[PDB]
Amino acid sequence: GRFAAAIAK
Amino acid sequence: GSHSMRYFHTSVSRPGRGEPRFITVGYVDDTLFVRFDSDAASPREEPRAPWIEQEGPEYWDRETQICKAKAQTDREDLRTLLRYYNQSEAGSHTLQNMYGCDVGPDGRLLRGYHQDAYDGKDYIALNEDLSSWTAADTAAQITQRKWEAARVAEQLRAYLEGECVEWLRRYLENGKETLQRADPPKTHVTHHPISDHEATLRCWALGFYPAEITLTWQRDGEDQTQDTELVETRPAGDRTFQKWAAVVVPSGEEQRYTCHVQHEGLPKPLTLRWEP
Amino acid sequence: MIQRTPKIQVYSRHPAENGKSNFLNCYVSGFHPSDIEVDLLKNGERIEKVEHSDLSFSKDWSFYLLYYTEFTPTEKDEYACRVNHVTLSQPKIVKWDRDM
Repeated sequence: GRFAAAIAK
Repeated sequence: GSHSMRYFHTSVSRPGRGEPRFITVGYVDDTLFVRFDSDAASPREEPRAPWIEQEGPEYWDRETQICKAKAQTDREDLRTLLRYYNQSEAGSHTLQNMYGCDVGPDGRLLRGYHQDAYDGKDYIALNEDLSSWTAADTAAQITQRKWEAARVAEQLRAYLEGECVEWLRRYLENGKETLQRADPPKTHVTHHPISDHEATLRCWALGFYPAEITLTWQRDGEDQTQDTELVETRPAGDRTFQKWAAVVVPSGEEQRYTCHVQHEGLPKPLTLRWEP
Repeated sequence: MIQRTPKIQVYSRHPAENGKSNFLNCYVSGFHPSDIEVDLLKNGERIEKVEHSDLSFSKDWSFYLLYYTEFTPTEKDEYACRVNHVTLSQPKIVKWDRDM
């Protein structure tokens, strides 16, 4: 199962 | 034995040819189990191993949502990096990301990962402490500042030490038939004449899993690293891997040479010689 | 931009045995950028409907792919893999040798 938090560069 | 779960992601821009293509795959050790491709007919995360098919519809819906969000994030980040690096909008660029966890036979966390590359060069990486960052340059430092401000590492550490390890444990059990089986290499040595003066002795290892393996030649019991041709480990297409190592030996000196093979499927390291 | 040329291996899934069905593979690795063109050839001509794996990469960020097609090796038929890449001034052709 994947990491779900979106983190913008 | 020890195990790992890893997710891989690649976005590639293509100016003038629509939006960036996004592809991501998930692995347990060397076994591929899920994939998602934005150019596919109806993009959805798809199963690629028998043991993951039992997951229910909510699993596939949620995974798919995540994948789609990563594609969009990459598209925005690709624009951002064009600014950070003072680059034109005419070229193709690449963003890559890998994250995952490694566990020991007992199932506890040994090491976690999360790192990014821009155009094939290191960009930014979470350190082994899972709390601090290594930035490769002043551009990546701008991302670092934003990530330190948003407590991103805290978020990753939680995931890596919790969910990542628990999913790995679950998958190992559901796929125990294959994921917990090591296939030893089938080995033998071939002799190929080069001239009346020399021939190549090639030591083969076939049908093994997982991929990790050590193959070496010795002459009179001395390692021949410098004079050995060693090809990259390669996939056979049926889950297993292949590899060979070769040395050039003078006519009649074949018996001075011995091939050594180490693999997790072998209780004892192997020693082989050419048999006329 | 910094670029890396692909390594190329052409080989069979099982030991070659004349008249027996098998799988011909072309593994390309260690390359960047990821765009690349691969063909498998039978007697100089392109085999249709070849399949390929999903794009993925190594610890050093370099890309790798597997192209493959079912085949029945004989004594006379010559097989090969043909590769083009931004780093190659022209297509590189590697012949299948059942001893490698």
